[PDB]
Amino acid sequence: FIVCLNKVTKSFPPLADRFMNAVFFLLPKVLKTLCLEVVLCRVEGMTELYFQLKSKDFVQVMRHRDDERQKVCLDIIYKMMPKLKPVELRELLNPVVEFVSHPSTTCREQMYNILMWIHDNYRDPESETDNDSQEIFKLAKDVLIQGLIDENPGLQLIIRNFWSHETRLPSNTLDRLLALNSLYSPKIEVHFLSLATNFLLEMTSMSPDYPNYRHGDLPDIQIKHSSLITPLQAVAQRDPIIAKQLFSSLFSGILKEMDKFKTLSEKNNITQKLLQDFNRFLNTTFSFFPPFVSCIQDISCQHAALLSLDPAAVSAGCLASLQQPVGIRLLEEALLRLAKRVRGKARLPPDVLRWVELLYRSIGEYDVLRGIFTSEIGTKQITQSALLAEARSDYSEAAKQYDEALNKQDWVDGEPTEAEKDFWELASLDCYNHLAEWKSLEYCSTASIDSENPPDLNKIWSEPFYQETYLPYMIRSKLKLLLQGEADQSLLTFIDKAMHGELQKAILELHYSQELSLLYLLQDDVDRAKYYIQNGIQSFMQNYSSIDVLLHQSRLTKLQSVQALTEIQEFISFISKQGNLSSQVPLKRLLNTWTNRYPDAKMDPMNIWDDIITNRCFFLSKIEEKLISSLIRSCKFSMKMKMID
Repeated sequence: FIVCLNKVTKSFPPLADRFMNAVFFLLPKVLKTLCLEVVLCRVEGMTELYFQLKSKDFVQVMRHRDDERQKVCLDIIYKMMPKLKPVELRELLNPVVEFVSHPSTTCREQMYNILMWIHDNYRDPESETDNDSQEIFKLAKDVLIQGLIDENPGLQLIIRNFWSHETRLPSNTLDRLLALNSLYSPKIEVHFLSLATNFLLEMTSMSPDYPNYRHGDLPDIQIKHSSLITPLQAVAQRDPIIAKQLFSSLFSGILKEMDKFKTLSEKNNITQKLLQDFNRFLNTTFSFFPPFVSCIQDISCQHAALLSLDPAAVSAGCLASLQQPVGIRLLEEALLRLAKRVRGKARLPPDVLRWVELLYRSIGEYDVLRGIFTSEIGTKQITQSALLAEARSDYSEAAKQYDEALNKQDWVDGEPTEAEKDFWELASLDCYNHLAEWKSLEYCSTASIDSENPPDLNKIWSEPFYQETYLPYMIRSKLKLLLQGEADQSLLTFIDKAMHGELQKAILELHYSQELSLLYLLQDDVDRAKYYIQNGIQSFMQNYSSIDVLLHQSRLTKLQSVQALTEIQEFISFISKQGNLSSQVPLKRLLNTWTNRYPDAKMDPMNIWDDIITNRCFFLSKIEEKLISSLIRSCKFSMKMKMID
């Protein structure tokens, strides 16, 4: 009877109250098809009073339908817009933001335009009547910007774009310049550079966009050819990535007029605000910085007060892949050219910028000490060890006693060393054993928490300030107690925290996966060893995003990565069918592998070449127990003798 009670609605004199019990008890009930009929019926029996019943069973079923036909219910809410309540808006605005990932895009044209109504209507003079209802206004603009681009219809773009235009962006230019930066920051999504271009080129600086063989381009090589080179720009720009050109090529065409006309006082206050918007990039897209083109373009402002601690071009600049000399450029001259006003910090990020590509440590070193420290005895004892290169001897004895003796001397330099050397020595405290592991190292790093062994402050240490840096150091010390017998430490603490931390901590820190592939050789399981290893190669793929002063960057990043990862894929690939096959029938086949492993040469560098010499010896022992013996002994005697001489 109701599916007929809809046809009389195709005309428009039904009473949505004469059958409101009906518009409800059928919603439970094919199930859904029946209900949707009754939804569209309610819309012309709508513009009424009371939402007590409807609101209870609406937001329940809106999300329930991945079905798109019974999703035009979204357009239907639009008549529920005028009849509105502040907090009742909050609970219901929750489905509309969700409607961004479903396939039909029919309701998006309403998902967003209802927010348009709820944006232009809620523009109050910031009366701030409700602290909760103001969460709407911001929560609304988040959909407005997450949806500006990325949808096949370019019209969703123009219609929104033209709406960040009509009464929003000011008809002024420089003012349309202040405002745009307020809009960019919230973006935690790539692109939008194209939006800078389209925004500022169409406008030009006037309501309009342009105000003015051998017979064609010779009479007018001026007025005609300017309006046309103009658009052929911005279009060729959303297609690729390198349009960074214009923005600096706009920031002067920004900076310049702000100089000969308007007072200095305000422009200073305005640009100090810019800092704040840029600091705000380093928190929202903080470590969401693969494009690099977002990062460099901004630090390339090249203005007087561009200095920021820039600790987020430290860590998230590591994702940026960009040796930036910006933090050094101001300290040279612009910032303070006129030990107190010397940058209480901005001198140290130049370290961790010539430190993240460990080459660098030598142009780091000379600038490290005698540069800024003033310990004299600590310098000439640590410096004169980098020259000896025998620091594994000369430095550690000329270093540990500064902390163990509690500054027995006057140590009038041990007091400024406190706010410093406590961190230089922290650099040295692992530097001392370049390698060799030892239980001395595993207690070196771990000694930064409680005196008794503290596993909580370890997992904690990833959370707060610092400490996270020496994270991988403690885990190389696995190697030495990976030689020993007691497989208790680390694994008992860390393979469990990876399960608890998988949702946020483990997989975000499981970038460093070579290690990963190594503990799996304790418990006889290859599959995940391979998985996490293959993610390993294909990440290192990306760190190969650097060819300028390559030879430092590369020699490091290549010469070891592709050297461990092979001597494992080899070991894995070989051991299964090959290992099983070889062990079972031919001893000689096993030898065959050895004369591929003797003429494997080493780069001048130490470390990993030295480092993989553990790999081959666990590859040995892990198969000496899964499986003649004299031959194996000879190989051990041999392989053992090479990596000693």
